[PDB]
Amino acid sequence: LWFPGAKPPAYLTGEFPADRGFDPLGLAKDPATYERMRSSEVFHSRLAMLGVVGSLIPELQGQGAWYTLSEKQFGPGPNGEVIGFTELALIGMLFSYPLEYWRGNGGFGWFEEKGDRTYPGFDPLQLTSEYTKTAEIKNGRLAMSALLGFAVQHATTGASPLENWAATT
Amino acid sequence: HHLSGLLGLGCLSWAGHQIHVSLPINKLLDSGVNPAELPLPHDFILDKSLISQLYPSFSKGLAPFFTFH
Amino acid sequence: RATWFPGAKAPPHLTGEFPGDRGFDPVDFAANPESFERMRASEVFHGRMAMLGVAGCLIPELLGRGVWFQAGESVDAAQLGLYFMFLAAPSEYWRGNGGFGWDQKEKKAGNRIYPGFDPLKMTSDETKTKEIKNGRLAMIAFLGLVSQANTTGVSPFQNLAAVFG
Ligand SMILES: CC1=C(C#C/C(C)=C/C=C/C(C)=C/C=C/C=C(C)/C=C/C=C(C)/C=C/[C@@]23O[C@]2(C)C[C@@H](O)CC3(C)C)C(C)(C)C[C@H](O)C1
Ligand SMILES: CC1=C(C#C/C(C)=C/C=C/C(C)=C/C=C/C=C(C)/C=C\C=C(C)/C=C/[C@@]23O[C@]2(C)C[C@@H](O)CC3(C)C)C(C)(C)C[C@H](O)C1
Repeated sequence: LWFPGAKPPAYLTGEFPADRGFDPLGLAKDPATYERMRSSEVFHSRLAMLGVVGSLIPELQGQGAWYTLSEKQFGPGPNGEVIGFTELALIGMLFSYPLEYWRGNGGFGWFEEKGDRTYPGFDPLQLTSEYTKTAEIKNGRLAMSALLGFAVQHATTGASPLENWAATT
Repeated sequence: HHLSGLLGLGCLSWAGHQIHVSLPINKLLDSGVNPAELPLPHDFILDKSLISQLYPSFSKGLAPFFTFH
Repeated sequence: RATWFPGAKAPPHLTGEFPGDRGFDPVDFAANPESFERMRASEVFHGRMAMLGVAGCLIPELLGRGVWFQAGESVDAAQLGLYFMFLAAPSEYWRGNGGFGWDQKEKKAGNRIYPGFDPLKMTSDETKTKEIKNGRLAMIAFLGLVSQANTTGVSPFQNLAAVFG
């Protein structure tokens, strides 16, 4: 459980993965809202795990920081197009319309789709298990914490998170 | 379907590619234009001035087609 | 019944039941009645958007703002586009889902074609037909706008002037 001297709140019964008995404000009260919650958790989780690495790795290679993505000119294109963060966001929203709709829909049709929407079918090595179902959520909770860490560390100090880690090592 | 679709539309589509991509690029290349400094094929579609220099009829656009001229 | 071509018979799946039905579905896109629902949704939406598109293109030019294809040279389109996508993305997700809810029974709840805004209460089948017939005419005119733009390179109203002189 999250806390040794804590008890599991009813609905949380250790059935679904990464259930470390934790819901103080009672937000997963109805078992159907816990469905949304679960899908949102694994979505936020996957995005964070992609965010941390996608914020550090360009920083390390020498491009910039988690911040300073604005005022960057993304460019040399095939016709010598140079565009700004706004145009890049617009691109990102245009190419995210159908992917997100299809993940929110369960499939492609105007009617009922049987399509999971939390753990879809993509495992060509058959590594899906309770261990891995747990490990994805756990790493992603960490990574969410880490991204909140990035934000507030840059908020208080004004330094890049590799420099703040070099001010502790 | 096989006559009108596969062969018919297939010929229309390929005439479309020829008119819009193969004819400019070959016309420029046959006048010794060094392929590195050739325009890319969409450039003939986006900028009608490029294709107008080569074939001026494009400046009249699709109006002749619809008035049977 | 009256049809889109003089002596043409209607397809059997088009029985006049729904508004706009003038017996035109040669490639049988709507033999399955679930696909006919989706297509009806799509036709009304494409329909509405083209009304706003055509009115967005003509009416400013009348009230001295400029030509519709020169619009992005007086605004910062990249910005606006991003805001437009930010207003759409919830709003179109709700329209698709049927309402706010991760459950699939949400799609059965509510109407995704005629959601029920009407405050002056004039929804009939003669008015549902009017939406669709204005819509189809706006779709056809939008294709005319783009085409004329490409061919003539000038204003749409200046293309109407050339008709009479
Ligand atoms: C569980 C529970 C509770 C709780 C809780 C908790 C702790 C919730 C926490 C929520 C949290 C922390 C959710 C964050 C997600 C982050 C996301 C989506 C990442 C996206 C971001 C991405 C994809 C990153 C993108 C970039 O890196 C890229 C690619 C390049 C960089 O240049 C720029 C940036 C950085 C933009 C209560 C409330 C305490 C009580 C209740 O009862 C039970
Ligand atoms: C029905 C049927 C068939 C069919 C068919 C046919 C004829 C289909 C035709 C469809 C057609 C012709 C559909 C047009 C839509 C146009 C839209 C959405 C317009 C604008 C949309 C917008 C929002 C405009 C935006 C702007 O303008 C604004 C507001 C201001 C400007 O400054 C900038 C821009 C331009 C961005 C078959 C296939 C033959 C057989 C089958 O069996 C049955």
